[PDB]
Amino acid sequence: NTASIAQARKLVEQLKMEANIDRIKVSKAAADLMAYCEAHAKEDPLLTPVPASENPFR
Amino acid sequence: SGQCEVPLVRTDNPKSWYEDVEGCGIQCQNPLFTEAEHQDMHSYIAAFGAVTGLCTLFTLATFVADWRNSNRYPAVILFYVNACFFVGSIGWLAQFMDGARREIVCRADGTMRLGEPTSNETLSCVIIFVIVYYALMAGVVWFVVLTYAWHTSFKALGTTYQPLSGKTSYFHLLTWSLPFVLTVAILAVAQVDGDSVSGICFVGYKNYRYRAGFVLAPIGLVLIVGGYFLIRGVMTLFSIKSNHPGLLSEKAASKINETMLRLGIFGFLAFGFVLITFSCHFYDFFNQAEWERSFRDYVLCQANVTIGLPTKQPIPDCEIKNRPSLLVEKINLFAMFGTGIAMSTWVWTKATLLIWRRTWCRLT
Amino acid sequence: VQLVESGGGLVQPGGSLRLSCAASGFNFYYSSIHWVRQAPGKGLEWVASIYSYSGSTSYADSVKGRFTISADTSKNTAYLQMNSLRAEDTAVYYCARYPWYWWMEKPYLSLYGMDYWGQGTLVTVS
Amino acid sequence: MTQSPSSLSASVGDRVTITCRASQSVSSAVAWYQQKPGKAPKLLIYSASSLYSGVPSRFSGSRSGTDFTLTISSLQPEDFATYYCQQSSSSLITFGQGTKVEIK
Amino acid sequence: MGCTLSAEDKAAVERSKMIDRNLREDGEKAAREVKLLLLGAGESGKNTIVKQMKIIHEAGYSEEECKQYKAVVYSNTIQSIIAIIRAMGRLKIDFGDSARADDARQLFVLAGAAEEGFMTAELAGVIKRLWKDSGVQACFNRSREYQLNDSAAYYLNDLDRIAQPNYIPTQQDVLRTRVKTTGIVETHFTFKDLHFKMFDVGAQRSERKKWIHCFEGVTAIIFCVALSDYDLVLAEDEEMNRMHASMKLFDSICNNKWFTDTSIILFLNKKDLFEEKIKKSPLTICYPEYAGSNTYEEAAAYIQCQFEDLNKRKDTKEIYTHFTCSTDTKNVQFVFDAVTDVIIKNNLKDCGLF
Amino acid sequence: SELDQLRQEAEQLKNQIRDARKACADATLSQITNNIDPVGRIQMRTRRTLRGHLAKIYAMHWGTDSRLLVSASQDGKLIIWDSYTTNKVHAIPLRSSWVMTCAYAPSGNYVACGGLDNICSIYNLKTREGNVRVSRELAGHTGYLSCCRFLDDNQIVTSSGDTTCALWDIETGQQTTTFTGHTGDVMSLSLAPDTRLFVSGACDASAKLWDVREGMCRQTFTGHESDINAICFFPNGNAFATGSDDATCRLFDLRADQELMTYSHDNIICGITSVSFSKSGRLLLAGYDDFNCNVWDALKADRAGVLAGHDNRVSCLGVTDDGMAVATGSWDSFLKIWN
Ligand SMILES: C[C@H](CC[C@@H]1OC1(C)C)[C@H]1CC[C@H]2[C@@H]3CC=C4C[C@@H](O)CC[C@]4(C)[C@H]3CC[C@]12C
Repeated sequence: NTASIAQARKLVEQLKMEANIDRIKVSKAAADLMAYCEAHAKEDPLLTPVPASENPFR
Repeated sequence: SGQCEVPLVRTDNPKSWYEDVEGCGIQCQNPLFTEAEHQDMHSYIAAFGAVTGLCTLFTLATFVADWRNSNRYPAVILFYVNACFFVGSIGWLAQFMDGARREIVCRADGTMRLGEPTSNETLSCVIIFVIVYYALMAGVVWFVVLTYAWHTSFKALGTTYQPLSGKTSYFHLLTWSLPFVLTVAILAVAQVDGDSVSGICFVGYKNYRYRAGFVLAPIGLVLIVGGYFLIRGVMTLFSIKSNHPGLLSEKAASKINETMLRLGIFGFLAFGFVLITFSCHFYDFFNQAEWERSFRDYVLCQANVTIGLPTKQPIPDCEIKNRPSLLVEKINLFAMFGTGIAMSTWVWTKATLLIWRRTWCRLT
Repeated sequence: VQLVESGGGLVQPGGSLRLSCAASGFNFYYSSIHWVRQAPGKGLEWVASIYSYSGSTSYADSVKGRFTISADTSKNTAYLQMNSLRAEDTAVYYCARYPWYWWMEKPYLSLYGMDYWGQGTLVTVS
Repeated sequence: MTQSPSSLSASVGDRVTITCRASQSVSSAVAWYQQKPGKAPKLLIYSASSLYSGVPSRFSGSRSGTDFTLTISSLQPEDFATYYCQQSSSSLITFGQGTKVEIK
Repeated sequence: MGCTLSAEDKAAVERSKMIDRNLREDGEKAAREVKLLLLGAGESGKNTIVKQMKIIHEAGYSEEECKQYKAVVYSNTIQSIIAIIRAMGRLKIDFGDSARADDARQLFVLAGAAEEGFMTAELAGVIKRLWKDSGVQACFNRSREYQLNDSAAYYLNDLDRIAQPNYIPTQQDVLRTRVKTTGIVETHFTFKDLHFKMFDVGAQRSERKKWIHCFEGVTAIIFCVALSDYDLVLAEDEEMNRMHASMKLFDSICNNKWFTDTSIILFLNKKDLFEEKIKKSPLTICYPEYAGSNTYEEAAAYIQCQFEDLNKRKDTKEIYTHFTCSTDTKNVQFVFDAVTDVIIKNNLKDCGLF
Repeated sequence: SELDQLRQEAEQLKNQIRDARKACADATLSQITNNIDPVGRIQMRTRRTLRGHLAKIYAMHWGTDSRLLVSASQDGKLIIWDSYTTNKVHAIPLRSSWVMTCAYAPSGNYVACGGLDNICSIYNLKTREGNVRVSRELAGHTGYLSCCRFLDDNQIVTSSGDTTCALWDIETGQQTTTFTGHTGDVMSLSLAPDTRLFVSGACDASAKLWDVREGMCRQTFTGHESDINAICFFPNGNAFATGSDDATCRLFDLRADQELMTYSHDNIICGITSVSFSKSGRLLLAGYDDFNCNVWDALKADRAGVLAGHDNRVSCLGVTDDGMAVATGSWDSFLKIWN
């Protein structure tokens, strides 16, 4: 069908647009994720118990 | 010194004697039978306690497995009646323990517990009394509020509307407050003694007066109001025979008829089971005066068995006029065990067999 | 993307001068150009607002009728001429962008405010 | 077609509130601006709700009936300027009187 | 207890207890109402049965609903005009008039569309220029390629009746507005002193998957079948049988784990046309295995039981049947009897005597 | 047969993206995070209890002040609570009674509701009339709406039943931009903390990352076997969490364009409902059909916690804006909060 090849043209255009993207190694991003994890590991009440002065939930 | 008769017991305390002649004291046993009778009645209590314990566990075992889908309107009251009877029945399995025929009912000297702290008697008798008294009164009030729930739910058979929701905790507080006032009302007397032939402590040897009304009559009252609610209930749920909504549900008509006959037979057995207990005290009412008369003649005989005893007659005893009715106590005992039985009949369904087989066959 | 202006100074009161404001980096026809003055020690008072769409512009609440605005379709530049001077014309002038119709340049969301500004010129009297 | 601001000040490490009440029942075309003394006027919020892309997100604009409010939560000490409101419903453009900030 | 808490709390906890009293009182409509689901494949059958079970209402012209559909007819007009200006904007070359101040003046009310109440003389005064401009109709005939409300051209010719202040529209304009395409056509009535709600589906998606679990605690589900559908062509596959797909989806309902306690009500709503068509088109098309007879009055019961025996491993699902009806008073009386049967069954279940 | 030629080129472009995916793969996160330090045993207790409902609970949402909480009924009610004082501050009815999602404003003035009937409704609280008015309406979708979020006080993003998403502005009542490209029905979505990117998850085993202002399908994420029912976003704006019908929640990264790690506890066959992060980025909070919630470590790849305080199936869960507490709503007609 002509509508089927029309939407097929849409999809092949989509894959042509998402063909050329720059990609970075997963080791690098993983290291950045671990850096972002350790950068906020000292201010979150879900990891350490919090006294009644700072914890408002008794 | 002095001289002590066979029925009399030696005691170094004048606070609890038979006050005709000083020296001796009285026992805790009923001396008008032998110990064979004790064995017989103890065995009967054990047997009926065991079967009622079994049937109450047979009821509760269904409720614990479906508790997370059956914590609801009024069938949990059907869970409660046996739940406030089971705790009573095991109390009546106080027999055949180490020394529970005497050591819970017999003082340091021999005379039964007079119910008082001042005489340095441990409060070991009152505990069984209060738990079985709570059990029986709770059972009766849960029974009548079940009848309340049924007549109010069956008046409410406008088939989609008005489940009487916001009055349940009212009833729970009523049924938890009523035995409280009843236990303190019986503890107002507090001169509670013990029975040996049954092995359950109670007032009533010298005092039927403070034991007639406030112990029995409220069961009569709930009989009358329960009966009233049952007849008004069955007259109201008769109206679906001449069903003014429409002609339908003959499949449901068969079931409502079966349950109607169920309520009918239950009301019939509920009717007799309290008037038989009244009949026991009807038999007791005229006979108690003659029995205490013959007891006074019997304590005269305690002298007069050996008075008129030469060295040529055989082993002597008196000729009493009438003896206690050694069998008819089992009527009212069977009546209470029958009320314990009657609540297990409700779970004797054509429906619990399927859930029972499921709960068994899941783990063989 | 930036703008530029020109035409600051001083003439004896009554005559007009040529004041230029050039916008750069985007379409001219698909926006409107606003002119605003600022007096030393005072607040902000609106002067003019030229629409390239219709051309049916207007002027301020008080200084209207006596000034004249223009903006060219090719060079993308606005010119302003101001006769009828008074004592309160000692001011620092500014021009700004206002996308009235948000859709013709690209089918987009709305925006209500002066988007991009310049550094402004300055004119006094004596 | 006039308005009414509230001239006030602020201090560091605070949250400050700027009010504005228009004369008539104006529509939802309200802009907010910041002005460093002798410099260019920079925009904060267009259309009374959405901040401009690039400005830090410690500012917000609230609308309530005919009242408009700039809310600055936990400012940084590089914010010493003069703020201004702006009505842009009709083709007749106006401003507010505006207010400045100065510490003790 | 405390004092300084109580000052602000005489607003706070007072509000909470008051709103709790306003929230608990919904049991008057929560429990008194019994929910019915509707499903099937005969769409005109569905419409006819739902319009017959509905008590015949006329409530489109009441003076209590007046301002409501006034706000509706205002919102639709402003929505339609901003939609068509969006369409004119999405025309890649501008098309207005000689004096282009009309399209610029439209921006005064595009920004001035921030009201809900009475309509202004300004907006009427500018739309009378907009609809006078021939560009809006040049793009409006072309607006079918884009998203467009179908009731556009009616009001924009009749804008003078709209432009009168304090005017009340008629039943015709309301019935022009209040036709919806897809969603839930939730109707409800009260018959034989019992209230009843009625929900539906209009083929929202391809297959049901997620939203069925939303209708969990429903007392009854009514399936309908136009039984003269065996010979009608399923025009989405070479398998002509329209009956079998409805049977399969019915089977997916009856084996659904959310539905193990909810009774079904089965309707046969196209038997009267079947009673004449049986002669020309007998049972020789539907199934080749019915060697019993030819006539209608027993083959109908056979296809009923051949519909009914798909209930997999359940003797707790009370499948109730019916046939067609002309005067549906006895029909709705039957469904009244069925729903009261299942609720009295549920009532005795909760009582614990069955 | 040009359709066959272009689908051949589509197939080889799928080969090219899997080539780039295998090419940019050097080392998985597990062997790099073999030497990390374990946290240990973390218990949570139900701090306060909320019992103001009748029907089941489908959705909730935290505010952006850790003060107010919103929660939807299924009996045509919509209630907000104070967190600390635990008082029923406001509770509104609505004309429909089949709602499936809410969103609270980042300011704290607008609340959005919607559901099965293809229409969305936004209400206003801060008024001089002293009571909530039915403020604004959104209509235009065909299928039922799944989830909605606020990215502003004027612009609202939403997700339809017709395999689409859309950006609307509340003053017009007209959608600004439409997002088509999915094949199966979309079930959930979430946006970036910078309000520039949002990601949509359908029933068709694919996740689409969208740039909010461009209206082009920027990134696609395949790999799954079944429906996606849960989406959460990383607080950095670089990673993105998923979830599916067999607890196979997989971590993605938008920068590197590749799968990170799949999670699977060996005794779980149940489905997912909704997933949430913490402020750290080392915690995944999720719920299953066996009533159980459990914290899963992002780097350690395993923990089986127990906070299953629900009799009925868990429905929705969330983390607070400051990461102080977490909230859980299930079909027990209740609402609980852990800390
Ligand atoms: C019948 C009853 C047990 C079953 C309950 O009635 C129910 C509800 C069926 C028990 C409880 C206390 C006992 C009584 C205790 C004291 C006495 C006094 C004595 O002189 C003579 C014996 C007498 C009166 C006993 C007969 C049996 C009684 C009434």
